Amino acid sequence: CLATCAVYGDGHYLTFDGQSYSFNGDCEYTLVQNHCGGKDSTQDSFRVVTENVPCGTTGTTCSKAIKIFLGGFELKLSHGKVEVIGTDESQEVPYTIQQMGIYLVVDTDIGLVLLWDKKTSIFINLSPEFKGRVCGLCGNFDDIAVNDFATRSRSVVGDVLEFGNSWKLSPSCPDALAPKDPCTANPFRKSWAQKQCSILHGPTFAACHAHVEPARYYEACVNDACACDSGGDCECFCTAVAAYAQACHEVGLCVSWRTPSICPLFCDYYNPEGQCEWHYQPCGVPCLRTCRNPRGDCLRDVRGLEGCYPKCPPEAPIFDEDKMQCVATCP
Amino acid sequence: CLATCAVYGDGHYLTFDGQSYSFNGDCEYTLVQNHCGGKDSTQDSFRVVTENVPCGTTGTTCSKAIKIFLGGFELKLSHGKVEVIGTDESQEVPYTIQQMGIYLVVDTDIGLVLLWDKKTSIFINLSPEFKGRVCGLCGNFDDIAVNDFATRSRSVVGDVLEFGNSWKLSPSCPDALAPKDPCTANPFRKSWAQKQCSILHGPTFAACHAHVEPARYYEACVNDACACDSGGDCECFCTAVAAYAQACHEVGLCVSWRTPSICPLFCDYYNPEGQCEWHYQPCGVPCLRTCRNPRGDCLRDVRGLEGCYPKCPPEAPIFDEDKMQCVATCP
Ligand SMILES: [Ca+2]
Ligand SMILES: [Ca+2]
Repeated sequence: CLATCAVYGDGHYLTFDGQSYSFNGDCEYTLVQNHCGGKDSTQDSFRVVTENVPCGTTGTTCSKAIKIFLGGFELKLSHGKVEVIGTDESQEVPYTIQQMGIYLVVDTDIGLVLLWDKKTSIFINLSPEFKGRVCGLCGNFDDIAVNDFATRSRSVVGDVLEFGNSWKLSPSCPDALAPKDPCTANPFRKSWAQKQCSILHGPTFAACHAHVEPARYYEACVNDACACDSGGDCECFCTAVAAYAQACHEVGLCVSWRTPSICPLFCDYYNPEGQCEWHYQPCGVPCLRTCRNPRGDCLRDVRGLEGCYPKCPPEAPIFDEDKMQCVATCP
Repeated sequence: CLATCAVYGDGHYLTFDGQSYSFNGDCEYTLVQNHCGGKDSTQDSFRVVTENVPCGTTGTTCSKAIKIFLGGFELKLSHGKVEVIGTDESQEVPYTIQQMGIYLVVDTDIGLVLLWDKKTSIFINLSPEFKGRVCGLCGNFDDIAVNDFATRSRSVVGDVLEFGNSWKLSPSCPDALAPKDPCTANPFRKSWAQKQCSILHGPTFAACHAHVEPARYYEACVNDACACDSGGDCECFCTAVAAYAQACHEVGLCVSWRTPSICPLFCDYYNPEGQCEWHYQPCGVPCLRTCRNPRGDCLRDVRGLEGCYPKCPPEAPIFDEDKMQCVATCP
């Protein structure tokens, strides 16, 4: 299969091999890099970087915008939209923008796909052909967890703070420091945080409990809820729960955890007047007939997307994907 | 028409005549009382009381449960459910429980109807025949705003704190004090609070701006968002916005303010598998054919309810109102 590097919440990271760590810093860092040391192995260089800003009062940092550089093309992901800056007249545009469920998906011919929740999280999937050829925060794709702490010089350092700060992009940006305990800083929020995050240990995720241990995700939920004290704590809780749900869906199990009282969705909003063709799919539709993807072609490469999806009627089965309405014929 | 006494948020009150004031207290208080001084004017006594608990750290108090006493019948409204305690074998049950939209509606033959949002708010509508015969926090229904501060002894006192504390139900409960400024107490939340509550001054409520001045509601939204720092600030903001929306709907204007990113609803959750018969009605359906209310009878006495409503198909047009599904025939 394809390994996944996941970044979400307040500095929560998961390497391709499987190593997990927490690191926060008000700077710009590189997640995945190509051709480390300038070794152009007959492949175009691709680089993914992230920008972190201090959110909250404890000192935690959360991702704000993501910049993608590949083949001379620069893309900006901020405020829930895509902005193109670096344009190359020659060659051909290698990225395709597609909105599926609640995630923004970008596909590249080189084999790199990214999933964006448009608020804080980001998921990276890499083709197996790039094994042992990438460097960055996600670590080398050598399937070895212990040696994922290379500090930009092919040297493993046990200090997670030093490893994280070695990949900073701005030389003038300040060095990171050891974070404090958000729950200790804000004791009065601990009860509400525990009550909200107890759903992870509830019967809803009983099936996924055996496959994936939720202790780390539960701790992340508690810490984020404790720290998300600057407004919109519901967003922090929903992002943590959605990250755990996506992790569960990656294995293959499907869980329908969303309720009208817990992180609700408004699929009916997109429904046109007098018609109802939108529903919430927890597993997600495998393949949908669109103008860009006809009925014959499905392209079910990525699985694990959730959100509102249009259920076109037997008449006009193909979805426009541009006007947000079922169309009889795609031009 | 019928005057409305509205209680919502952190001690926000609106008298029947129109007087507005703010008062918070960790005690039990009587909203509307009947037969003041024991004057049984050939009418059964009805009494509505509320219980307030300290929510947050600033010191603000919000309603938790509501108890209704009338004709020897006692009802409890807590945890989003109705519990019956006082049961009278003789006579007949005078209250009917009906769930419409997002509000819980109780109807009485005497002419008293209450709307409950199940979280913090409560709306009281009184028949004009009870003019000048009721006492309590809502004040006498004499259509005079200046003399609404009777301190349980037919004496008007300019001290709002004294007027509020004169109606306490527990003699041993402590006296209330002057509240502080939540935004001053929590300065870092002011920017987010203002950004969220700025929707009131936006173009969405332009039509209602002329009829109703939103300055008081804007201040209430800002104060509640500043004080709602113990978790679930989104609930506080949504309750304030919904209170303003109900106030707008009382005049007659209809506003569709809910968006998937601002206080969303999950009407699709109640939809059975393979069927879609639920939609969000901002104005609210005037009358719906139910088992208790057939097609011939509409009973459009109360207007201004919003939430998810079932749109039954031409087949099985009457709604069950008990099994949450359209039924062909009501037994
Ligand atoms: Ca490694
Ligand atoms: Ca009066």
